[PDB]
Parts: sequence; C-alpha cells; structure tokens
Amino acid sequence: GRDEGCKLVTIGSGYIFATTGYGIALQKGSPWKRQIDLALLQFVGDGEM
Amino acid sequence: SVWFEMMRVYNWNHIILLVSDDHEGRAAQKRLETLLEERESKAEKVLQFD
Repeated sequence: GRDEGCKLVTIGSGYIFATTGYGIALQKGSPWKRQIDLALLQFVGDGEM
Repeated sequence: SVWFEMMRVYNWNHIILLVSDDHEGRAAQKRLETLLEERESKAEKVLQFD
C-alpha cells in the first residue's frame, strides 16, 4: 500500500496460504486471559480495532 | 473454598453442586463460582430443592 509506483503486489489475498492470526501469549496458568479476551472482543465489537 | 483447594489436591475439575437448603446455598454457589472464575471454569449443574 506504500509501494513506490505500486509495483510490488502480492498474488491474491492469502487464498492458498496459512491465513492465521495474531494474539497475546500468556503463561500457562495466567489469570489474565479472560480479561484480555473480553477486552479484545470489546475492541472488535465497537470498531475501535 | 477448601474443597476448591481440593481442586488443587487431585487436579479435579468436573464438579456438580447439590444443596438441600436455599439460604446458605446461594452464598455457597456465589463463592464457588467466584473461585471457579480464577481457573475460568464452571460447575456442571447446580441443584436446590425443598
């Protein structure tokens, strides 16, 4: 999207690829997981994301 | 809560609530769900009757 002259363009939109996501890694047993998950659902649920 | 500490003893997670009474049982259910929020779990079925 910031390519000079819009030359370098990928193929498709990730149709034949992994198509994964990103997240927040917490330690196995961290009690902060539910609050972060509901905060992410709130941030997606209002267009702030 | 010590029974919740029993969930730290044998690492048991699948529990079922059975209370005959009604007055103390609601507060016991509230305390048990407050403790199960920490492990982000819930009891299977809560039971109150006469």
